[PDB]
Amino acid sequence: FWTQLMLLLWKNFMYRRRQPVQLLVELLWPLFLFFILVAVRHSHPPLEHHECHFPNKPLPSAGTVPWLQGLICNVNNTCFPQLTPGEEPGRLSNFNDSLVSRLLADARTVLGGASAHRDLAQELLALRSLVELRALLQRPRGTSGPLELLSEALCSPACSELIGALDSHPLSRLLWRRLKPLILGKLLFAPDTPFTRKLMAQVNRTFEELTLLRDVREVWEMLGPRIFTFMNYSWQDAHADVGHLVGTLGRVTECLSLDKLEAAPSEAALVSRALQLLAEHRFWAGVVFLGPEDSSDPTEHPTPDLGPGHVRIKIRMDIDVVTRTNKIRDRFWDPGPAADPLTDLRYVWGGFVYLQDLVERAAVRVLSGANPRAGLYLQQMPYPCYVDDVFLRVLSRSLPLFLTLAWIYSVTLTVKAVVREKETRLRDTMRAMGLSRAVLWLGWFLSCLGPFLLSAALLVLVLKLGDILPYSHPGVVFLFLAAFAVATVTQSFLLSAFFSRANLAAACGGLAYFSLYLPYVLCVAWRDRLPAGGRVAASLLSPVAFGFGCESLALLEEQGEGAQWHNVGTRPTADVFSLAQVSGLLLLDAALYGLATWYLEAVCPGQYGKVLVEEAPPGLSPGVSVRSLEKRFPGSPQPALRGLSLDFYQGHITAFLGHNGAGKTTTLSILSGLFPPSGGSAFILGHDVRSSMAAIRPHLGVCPQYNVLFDMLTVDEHVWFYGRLKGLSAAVVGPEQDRLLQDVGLVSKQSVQTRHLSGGMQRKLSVAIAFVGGSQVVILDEPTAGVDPASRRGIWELLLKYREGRTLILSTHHLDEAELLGDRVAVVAGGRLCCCGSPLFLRRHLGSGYYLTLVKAVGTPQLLALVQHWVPGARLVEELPHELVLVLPYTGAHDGSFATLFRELDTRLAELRLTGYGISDTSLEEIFLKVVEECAADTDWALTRQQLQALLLKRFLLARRSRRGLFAQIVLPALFVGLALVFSLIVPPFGHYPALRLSPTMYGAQVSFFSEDAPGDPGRARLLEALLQEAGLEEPPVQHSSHRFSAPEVPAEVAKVLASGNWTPESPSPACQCSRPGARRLLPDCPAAAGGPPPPQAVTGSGEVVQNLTGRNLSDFLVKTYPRLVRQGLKTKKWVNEVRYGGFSLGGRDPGLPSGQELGRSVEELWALLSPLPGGALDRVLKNLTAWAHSLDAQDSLKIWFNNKGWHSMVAFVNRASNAILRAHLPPGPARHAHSITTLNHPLNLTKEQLSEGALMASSVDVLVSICVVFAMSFVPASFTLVLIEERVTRAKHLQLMGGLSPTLYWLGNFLWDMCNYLVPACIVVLIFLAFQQRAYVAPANLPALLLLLLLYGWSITPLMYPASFFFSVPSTAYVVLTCINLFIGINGSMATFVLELFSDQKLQEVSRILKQVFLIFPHFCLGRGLIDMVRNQAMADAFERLQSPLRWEVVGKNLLAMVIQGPLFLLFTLLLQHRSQEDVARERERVVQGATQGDVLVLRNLTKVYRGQRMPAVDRLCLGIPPGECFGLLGVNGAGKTSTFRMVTGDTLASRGEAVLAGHSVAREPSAAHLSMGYCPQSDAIFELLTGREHLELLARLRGVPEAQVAQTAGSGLARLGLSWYADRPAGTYSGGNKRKLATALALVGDPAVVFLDEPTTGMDPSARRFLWNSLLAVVREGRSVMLTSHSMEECEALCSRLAIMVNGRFRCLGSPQHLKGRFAAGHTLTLRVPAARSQPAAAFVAAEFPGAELREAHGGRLRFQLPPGGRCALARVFGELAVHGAEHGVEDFSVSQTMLEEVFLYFSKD
Ligand SMILES: *[C@@H]1O[C@H](CO)[C@@H](O[C@@H]2O[C@H](CO)[C@@H](O[C@@H]3O[C@H](CO)[C@@H](O)[C@H](O[C@@H]4O[C@H](CO)[C@@H](O)[C@H](O)[C@@H]4O)[C@@H]3O)[C@H](O)[C@H]2NC(C)=O)[C@H](O)[C@H]1NC(C)=O
Ligand SMILES: *[C@@H]1O[C@H](CO)[C@@H](O[C@@H]2O[C@H](CO)[C@@H](O[C@@H]3O[C@H](CO)[C@@H](O)[C@H](O)[C@@H]3O)[C@H](O)[C@H]2NC(C)=O)[C@H](O)[C@H]1NC(C)=O
Ligand SMILES: *[C@@H]1O[C@H](CO)[C@@H](O[C@@H]2O[C@H](CO)[C@@H](O[C@@H]3O[C@H](CO)[C@@H](O)[C@H](O)[C@@H]3O)[C@H](O)[C@H]2NC(C)=O)[C@H](O)[C@H]1NC(C)=O
Ligand SMILES: Nc1ncnc2c1ncn2[C@@H]1O[C@H](COP(=O)(O)OP(=O)(O)OP(O)(O)=S)[C@@H](O)[C@H]1O
Ligand SMILES: Nc1ncnc2c1ncn2[C@@H]1O[C@H](COP(=O)(O)OP(=O)(O)OP(O)(O)=S)[C@@H](O)[C@H]1O
Ligand SMILES: *[C@@H]1O[C@H](CO)[C@@H](O)[C@H](O)[C@H]1NC(C)=O
Ligand SMILES: *[C@@H]1O[C@H](CO)[C@@H](O)[C@H](O)[C@H]1NC(C)=O
Ligand SMILES: *[C@@H]1O[C@H](CO)[C@@H](O)[C@H](O)[C@H]1NC(C)=O
Repeated sequence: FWTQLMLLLWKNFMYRRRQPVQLLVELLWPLFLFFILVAVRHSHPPLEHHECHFPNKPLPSAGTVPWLQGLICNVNNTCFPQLTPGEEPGRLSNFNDSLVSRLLADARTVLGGASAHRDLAQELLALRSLVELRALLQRPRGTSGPLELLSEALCSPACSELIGALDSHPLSRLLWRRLKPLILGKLLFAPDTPFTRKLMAQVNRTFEELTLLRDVREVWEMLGPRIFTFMNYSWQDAHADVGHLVGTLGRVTECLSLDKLEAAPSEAALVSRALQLLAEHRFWAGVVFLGPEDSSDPTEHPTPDLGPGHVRIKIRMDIDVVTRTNKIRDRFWDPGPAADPLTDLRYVWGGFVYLQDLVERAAVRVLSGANPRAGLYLQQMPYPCYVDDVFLRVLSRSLPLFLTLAWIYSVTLTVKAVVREKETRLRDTMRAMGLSRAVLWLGWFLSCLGPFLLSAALLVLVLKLGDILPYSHPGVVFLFLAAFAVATVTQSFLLSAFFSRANLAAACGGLAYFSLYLPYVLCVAWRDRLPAGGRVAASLLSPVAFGFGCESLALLEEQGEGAQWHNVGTRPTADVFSLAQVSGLLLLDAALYGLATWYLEAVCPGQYGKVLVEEAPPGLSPGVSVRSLEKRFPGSPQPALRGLSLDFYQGHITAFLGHNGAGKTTTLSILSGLFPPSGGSAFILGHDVRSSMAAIRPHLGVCPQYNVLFDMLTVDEHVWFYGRLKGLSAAVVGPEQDRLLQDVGLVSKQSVQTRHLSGGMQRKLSVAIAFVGGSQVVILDEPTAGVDPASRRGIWELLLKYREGRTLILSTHHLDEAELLGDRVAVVAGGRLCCCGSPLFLRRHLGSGYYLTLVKAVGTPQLLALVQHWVPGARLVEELPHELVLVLPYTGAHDGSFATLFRELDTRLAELRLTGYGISDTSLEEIFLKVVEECAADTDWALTRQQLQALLLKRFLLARRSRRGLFAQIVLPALFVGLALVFSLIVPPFGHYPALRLSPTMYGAQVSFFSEDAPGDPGRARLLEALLQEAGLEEPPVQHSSHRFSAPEVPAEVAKVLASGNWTPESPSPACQCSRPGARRLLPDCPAAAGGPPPPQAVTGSGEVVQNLTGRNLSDFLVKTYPRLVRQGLKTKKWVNEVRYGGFSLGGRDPGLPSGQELGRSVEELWALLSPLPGGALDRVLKNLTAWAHSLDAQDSLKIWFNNKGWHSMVAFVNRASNAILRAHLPPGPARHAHSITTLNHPLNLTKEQLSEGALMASSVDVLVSICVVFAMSFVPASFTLVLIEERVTRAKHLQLMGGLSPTLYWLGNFLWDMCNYLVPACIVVLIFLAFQQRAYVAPANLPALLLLLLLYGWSITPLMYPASFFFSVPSTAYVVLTCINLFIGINGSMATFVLELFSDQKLQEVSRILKQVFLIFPHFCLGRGLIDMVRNQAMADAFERLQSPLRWEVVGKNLLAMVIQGPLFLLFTLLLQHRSQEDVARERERVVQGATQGDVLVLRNLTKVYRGQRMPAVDRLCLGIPPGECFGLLGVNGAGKTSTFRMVTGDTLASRGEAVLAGHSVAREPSAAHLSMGYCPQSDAIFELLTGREHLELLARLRGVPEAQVAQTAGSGLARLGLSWYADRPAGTYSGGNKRKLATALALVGDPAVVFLDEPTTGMDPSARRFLWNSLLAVVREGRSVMLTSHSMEECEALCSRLAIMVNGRFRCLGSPQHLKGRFAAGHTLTLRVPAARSQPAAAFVAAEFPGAELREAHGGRLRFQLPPGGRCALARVFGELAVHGAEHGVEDFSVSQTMLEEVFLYFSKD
């Protein structure tokens, strides 16, 4: 058991040792992909980012100075790792050290002190703020722009000049980019009803209040000169500085739109005016005050409540500035704060929130009827520290793909090797020698699995070294890769168990290896949709399981601890498989694959997809015995093998004799261990083979018919393997090897150590191998099945050298080989034992005896009396004239009695007029036919015009016969797209911008804040209560108090930690969380169970959670608690639903001075004094100053926290806050439900310049239809090339070439035909498009472009694939391959270009236009993308002007021109490819050389052919002279060179040396003239299957030139000459064997060629048809036309052909007429002697002495034949008595004489 496994492993390794290239490829190819992956990883390393806090952004409702401070200071949005002052619950303003704030505070306290007084100089002098202001005023420029000075202070042609000055600094250029649209904008409102007029007046009041500096200016200019004239460092500097500041402020006010507010009557006019302003770049925003009572709201409810009181608003702006409003959350989650002002924070610089706040404030002021106050601020939540790395998701989604791409190659090699050893049956013989399937399959396991576990280790090493998977231990990953390798090996064997062909299985198994990877890709995208349980079901496929384990590997890799011994059995997340449980599924799937193979091998088993007896030897010992053995196949009800009672004896070479199909191979195989005997017994050597099992194998050796040799194994290795397996010991295998080696004499050939280098001789080695075990019994099967006659001598000699002591049973089909070797013969026919006996005993048991024929140049009774005188018995069977056959009596035949007859005949020969007597022995050929037949009975330009017409006719008749094939290949693709048009009538979603109802409820269930700070005010209570009302909570405020505690319990384990620390809520309460430790990386931050430890009170309303976080550290709480909400949804990482989005905090501390009443009192006192103006401008200014002083208090404020990862979070909560304020200021009752505000978002239409880019988004569904059109139209040309491939595979194409047809005209006819075929689908497609009214297609300008595209695409694509006919030798496979190639090129190119154009965010990828201009050199890409450009061009024109043409040569014109250029060159290429190629014997040999005979039709002259690599000519130095009026004959054994001679003479194959002339026409000089008068009929039956034979005949006649009227009669005569009457109307495909041959012969005969060539005309043909062939050829030769014919039927040549030539090794031997040959050498008699002594000297000595001629013919130990001088003058009677005496003189049992037999001519054939 172990030795068999060792031998199998040694063989499997010996295969691989020989090839040093496939091993290198399989070792290096998998590593290249991972080196590429290592390079990619080295390209993009991860980046680490720390914590950062964001500053505060104030809204205009809070104020104007802080709002400007936020506009300029907070542009950069720089992170601050430390806490910012704005986040503290008390502080609401960040800038405390700002110069402006210091100036304001100092001024307020100075006026307060002055009002208290009425010392002032002392208070004012000690002020740093005044000194700083003076220094800032005294600045000699030094700044790029005034914005720099403004920043330093805080933290019209003149206007254009100021902008140009600002252009100097790019950083300030961004500031002006943010400022210019709002400064110079044109606000608009489509409704102009008086209510909207009131609203816009309220809004305009803000800008009117902003326009109050000019009044202070003019009071300055009218009070300046008064003081200047009154009084005339302090004075001179002060006056100049005040004047300069006033002038600068006035210059700033010069660039003011002032009345930016404008109105429009309608929405359409609104859009038009906005577009015009955008063209002028003067547009900022547009507003629409749509009324709910109008109810004209697209895709939204008309109104929530009936009647007025509800305000619905739409703010439309430029698309480039407002965020796209199609989707809510990003499609790929990112590990970042999502806070970059340029890319994601668009509303801050866009201005949407500013205008929303202004409009909401105006609306609440109008509706409520009161004056609310609420300073709104915007604050960004802080974010933990993280690491940005895109590479880990790349591994999560891409690692399985690279592994499968690396391991496809080994699966291909394994499947090809298994199917190779399966197809050639080299494995099937190993079962007979004893080896069982288990050993072979275990050898396959342990041998194929080798390279997999040598590549897995290298991959693991590369993974660890290349930093792709660091911080992990290689053992755990190896224990997974090895499981995958086992699973894929079993899968490869399962695939190998499907097919029975080598190349097909090798190419197809690699397809099913990849096709099972698709479900993983299809299910990873639908991660949430699939249930948990179905994942295990989908994990049955091995790559799916590998991917599902690889996601867990990557997920554990993120957390800093890769696959390691600590966490092998731990699930990283609730619904991801642990790395351990994946291996179990992989091994279970491998076992399932093994069981599937085990079952599948059982579906088709077994199939390799008269009582006259003599039993009496001198020693009776039945070493082998078969008794009543019978076997029945289920397919045939009659048994395959019937009763076989034949016995065997040791030492006798018993031979089976029977025709093919008699059950000989089955009977031989039953005795061996390959099939079960159905019944009876098969006792061998005394113990049955089934029972004896391996005990009988060492004494039995079997060699079957098919050759059993392993190609790569050397000469000696075969004997080594085949001796070791039988159980032979190690020391003597050397000797048995040497014995068989010299017995065949291959010692020197053992040095080269090759097995596939030597050919033909291998059968000798295969026969010898059967004797390696010294077996007592040997069962050979056809030892001479397919070897040449030159080598059968060695097989005969060895099989007779091993004849003594070893029973040998062989099976031969030839009748000759049943007498030379067989000691007994058993006749089998139809699976039954017809006859048995011995060769000598069989011959004697006939009714007739010994034949003596008497020819005539007197009277039978005189001869009868003379014969009766010498021998009494005389049977007279034949008495016809000219021959007198006498039957000598075998019963009582005597050597002397027959002798005396010839003695008297010679003396009386003259007067008897016999002139020769013929003695004939009873031949064994006819008795075999006699008994079997008896046994069977017992059981029972003018030429061109006719030339083009025929080619079209042949193709036309092809379509008529096959209409189902034409319909599917042509009509079905056209109807494929047609049904799609109706099914694709759904609305196309492409990216259009709908209107989104911006509200907080759209996001969904969430957690919200209602923290309160400084609640000591009755007014704040109303707002706090109102905030809860909108959230859906219980209306009464005391409900929370009624609920009392509404919080979860504190965890017990955290209580000890809290007690350990101080846990003051304000100061840092909890402990720090985990972070990046330097050597490790973490994506999130993992805290303890104590982050803001006590669960804050939570109340649930209507799908919402509200949390009371008052007096608690908010920043630390948010930072600590953030990752816990996210980690629930990090499993899929596609659409992450955060839980907290936004929250409110009611600030109560005011930044400015709380007491502004004293400032107002001081202002009023100043107004009363100082002579107030009667006009009242100064009084107006001071009244507004007092109003500002009252507004300085800012009694209540509010702050809003928002999460930036939610795009529309800001606006929704601003809307919620404004609605809450409106509810709060409205008194309680039903009025609260009546009043509400709704806000929306809808971007404007695309501008023309923006249309030029957005048209790309407009393509939409067009891509889907274009792909279907390309797919449908990519079918037909493969069907076009199908028929051409079929014609080229058969020789019928060469028949057409040999005819009058020229290949170029044939190609042209094919081109016209298949264009005529292709034209119909184009029209069908056009009418289908026109029927359903596609706007892009039905346009009068577009239609000609589409028609030209379709017609030209058909016209040029066809010549691409005609050259592919030569490459592919099979029709069906080429069809699929070329269709897939067309689909590949077209779809891939079109999709790649279309995607590249869409996503041209970076202009570097836009340069692909030159790549497309390269792609115009390819013809199939032109059709695909060309249709895409057609639809868009009309789409733009439908909106560019209504709200140029495809015929012009830029959209599809380039494609058309280039592809028409491509058209003819491929036809030229294939046409060039078609023409790419550029003593009797001695007397006749000299005659041709000396002179040429004009009568000779065919004259060969020194013809020679040399195949490459053979080094010996197939035909060498061949020359012949053939007279015209006779019929020739050529003879030779298979392999002599007949077919090569016919091909060079005919012209199919090039001639290496020499030329032939036909009818005075040289082949090289003018082949076409020679082609006219020749008719060729090879062995191959070159006909068109689909057409009927008659159509073939009319077609060839039309090529021949028969007049059209007589064509039918010519066809009738041509068919009637060779039957075919019943098969005339039947297609050539459905013909029997002989019918095709006779049809081909008739086709060669039709047209009456001058010379007709026939290669093997008769091969298994009925005698009647061959007789018709005789008659036809006799008539032809009567007419005077030469017929060259070659066949192996020797009786045919003698009867008809005038001359016969026999050829060996390409050289003639006789070259004479049959009658000359029959007399020159084939005359005389040959004595046949049987000698058991095996001594040549005793037999040769007496024959040579008695007869002068001592030539030896057919010398063998079994039987010896002799040659003696022919035509002996002495009587033949001399030998008979001489034989009688010399049988005693020298050892000879019996003899026979061969004198002028019918077989004498046959014996002549064999020897020469
Ligand atoms: C609400 O919770 C907040 C959580 O951040 C907390 O913020 C802390 O604010 C204080 C300053 O008021 C800072 O405390 C730091 O504590 C660490 C302890 O590890 C000290 O090392 C650190 O000293 C410096 O820290 C720098 C950056 O960490 C470092 O580069 C220097 O070399 C030096 O070591 C500070 O003293 C810190 O900003 C915040 N961290 C904490 C948790 O202390 C708030 O105090 C809390 N609410 C309030 C307003 O009290
Ligand atoms: C949100 O949480 C705050 C936590 O301060 C709640 O305010 C507190 O509510 C309780 C009644 O449930 C009151 O406590 C009172 O404290 C004073 C001493 O300051 C004591 O003399 C009283 O007998 C009473 O215990 C008070 O309203 C307030 N306590 C404070 C200032 O801490 C608030 O009620 C929660 N939200 C809602 C709407 O329930
Ligand atoms: C800006 O783009 C909008 C996109 O909706 C254009 O509105 C659409 O314009 C078409 C005319 O081109 C109109 O279609 C009408 O639709 C109603 C049903 O809503 C139908 O009953 C009418 O018979 C007509 O087909 C309509 O104004 C509107 N169509 C819609 C809402 O689907 C708008 O014209 C563009 N404006 C400019 C000047 O760019
Ligand atoms: N695969 C098969 N193997 C053996 N016998 C078969 C097979 N298929 C059919 N038969 C039966 O075998 C009989 C026909 O003769 P076979 O036994 O096939 O001849 P054979 O032994 O192949 O002939 P030769 O001349 O020895 S190669 C009929 O009973 C068939 O139904
Ligand atoms: N596949 C092959 N086709 C043609 N010739 C071959 C082939 N293989 C070897 N030969 C050479 O051709 C000669 C043997 O075949 P030929 O005698 O030319 O033809 P043939 O065997 O009589 O042809 P048939 O009757 O069609 S099998 C020797 O020179 C061979 O070496
Ligand atoms: C500075 O201190 C606190 C910080 O918020 C602030 O309330 C106060 O008004 C500031 N002082 C001034 C007026 O600059
Ligand atoms: C809006 O304000 C401007 C001043 O900026 C004023 O000229 C104009 O008349 C106002 N329009 C309305 C509708 O009040
Ligand atoms: C502010 O000025 C406006 C004029 O623009 C005046 O109508 C209004 O009464 C003033 N408001 C107060 C209260 O100062």
